[PDB]
Amino acid sequence: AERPTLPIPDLLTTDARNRIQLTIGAGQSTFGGKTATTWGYNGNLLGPAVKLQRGKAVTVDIYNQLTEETTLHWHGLEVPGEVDGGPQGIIPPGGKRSVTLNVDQPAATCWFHPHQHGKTGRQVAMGLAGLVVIEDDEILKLMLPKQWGIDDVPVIVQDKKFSADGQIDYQLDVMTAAVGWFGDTLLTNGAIYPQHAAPRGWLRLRLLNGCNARSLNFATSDNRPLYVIASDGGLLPEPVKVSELPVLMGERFEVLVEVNDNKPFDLVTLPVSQMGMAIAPFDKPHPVMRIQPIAISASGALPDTLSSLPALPSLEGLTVRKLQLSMDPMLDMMGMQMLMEKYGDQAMAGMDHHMNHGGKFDFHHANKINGQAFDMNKPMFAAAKGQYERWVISGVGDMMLHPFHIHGTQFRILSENGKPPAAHRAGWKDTVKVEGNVSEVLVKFNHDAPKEHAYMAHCHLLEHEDTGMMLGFTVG
Ligand SMILES: [Cu+2]
Ligand SMILES: [Cu+2]
Ligand SMILES: [Cu+2]
Ligand SMILES: [Cu+2]
Repeated sequence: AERPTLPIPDLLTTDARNRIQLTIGAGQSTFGGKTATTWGYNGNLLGPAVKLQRGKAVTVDIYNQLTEETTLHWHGLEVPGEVDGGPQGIIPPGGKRSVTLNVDQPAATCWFHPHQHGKTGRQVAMGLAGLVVIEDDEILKLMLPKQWGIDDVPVIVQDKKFSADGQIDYQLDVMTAAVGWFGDTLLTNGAIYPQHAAPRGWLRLRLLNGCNARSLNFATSDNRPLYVIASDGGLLPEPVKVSELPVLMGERFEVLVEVNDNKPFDLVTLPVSQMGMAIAPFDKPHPVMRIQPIAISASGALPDTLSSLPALPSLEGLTVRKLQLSMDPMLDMMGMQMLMEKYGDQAMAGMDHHMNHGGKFDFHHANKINGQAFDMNKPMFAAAKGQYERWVISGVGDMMLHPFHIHGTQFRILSENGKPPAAHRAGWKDTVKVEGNVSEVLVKFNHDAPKEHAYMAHCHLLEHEDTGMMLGFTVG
């Protein structure tokens, strides 16, 4: 049979009352011909792309039609804590919450997802994620590929696994609390190995790693390069040519790739050096989508310059914050042992060369920052507003992968896991790799966040977050 076409999320803008309506609900999807219960925003799975303009406010009405509580966070958007949608931003089942977003950051591809306390991994795994397209006056002048669903397309890449009855097989247990929830099936905007018909010339892909725990590494099947034009928080100063593009959980990159007549190619993901993630079929390059060239000229450009990136400022005298990530050694050892017993040596491929003892020993609070599993009631510190700070995040002490995300900002990486950042990671980022080593970022918070609606800082390996690897902080 033919490949399904790549689903394209609807690009949503405000009504005359300046409102966007998002309904959160459950329905059915089909994978490999089997029905599964799934959750979506304005539909059964995944979500729309909300279009925002810098300097304009919009109001979002969010209707929770689930039978459990949820929250809605705008990952990558710089907004006050009151509308950030972290764990404190509860929307009761059957209820509605509205937020007004005053967009004040450069053009970028952001996304939105639940942030329910202790349950974010399950709610994302069940289907909830959407996109945010921010535009500003600067990016349209570049004449990039811009026809949504034709030469400008979002690519949300996620793994799942399913039980024999067809349902999503999600569990937060001792194994996944240590190494993450991952599966054997790869979805691309919700579809298994779709094709996308693209015109001849440049194709813009807005890539999102929407996996709970799996890192990805994009490349093309015939080794044509990818031209990175933007990261999490917006355009790079100029395109950066790469042959492969690692993408951590929750990160976005936009790339341009050439489309030539008569030569279809796949976007693929290459095996990564992360525990658990190279089990067949991920032990080999895995297709993500087929690009099918169409003999119609694409009008988009790849300009030599994209934007102006300001210099880093002097670092002397800035507040330095230490964030020590950690995992309880016993539950790290027990979850890694369960991974190895289940899959054997292949669970470490590509890597470098039972009774109840009480609540003190519960894996649900085994992962921590600065010695503390996430306490919704006690922000760990008060950060300055309108001030640059240097945050130092260490994963020394274990070897798991921790893509560390800070709400309320787009930062600059100074050191990524002990090395200067790669050029395409040197611009605006909301995520930094921490793995066995130390990262340092330069952050500034432009908006307030009070104790009652604090900003989160956390590992974006969702099962780590849900079992304590998160802190709250206030601003202002
Ligand atoms: Cu976020
Ligand atoms: Cu996030
Ligand atoms: Cu982590
Ligand atoms: Cu978050």
